[PDB]
Amino acid sequence: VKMTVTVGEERRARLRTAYTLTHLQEGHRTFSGFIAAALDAEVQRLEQRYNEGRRFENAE
Amino acid sequence: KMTVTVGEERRARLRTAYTLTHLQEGHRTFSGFIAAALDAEVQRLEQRYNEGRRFENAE
Repeated sequence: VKMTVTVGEERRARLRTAYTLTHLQEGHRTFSGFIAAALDAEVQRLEQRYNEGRRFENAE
Repeated sequence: KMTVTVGEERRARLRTAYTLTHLQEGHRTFSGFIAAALDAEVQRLEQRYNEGRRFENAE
């Protein structure tokens, strides 16, 4: 069971820096929440572009 | 650290979205897709809060 995604050391550092400098303005209370919101926004964008705004079904 | 935590369900949604859209989105690997999504967010934040410049830690 995988609960993480690989980003790389440098990218994680860039994300931490971006978070520190912008999280109050963006309304994110934790780094975990910042990451979750960014990734969920991408999935939603792809649903809109390619799946008529509907959720994609996971493969059974 | 080289990873970020997303949780089991979110990882599954990311894998599904990647599988179904990667070719037209221009990503050859899942990690490339993840990197691009997160880099696009950092870039969006740079534009909004730092006039498009790279972020720097306070020293």
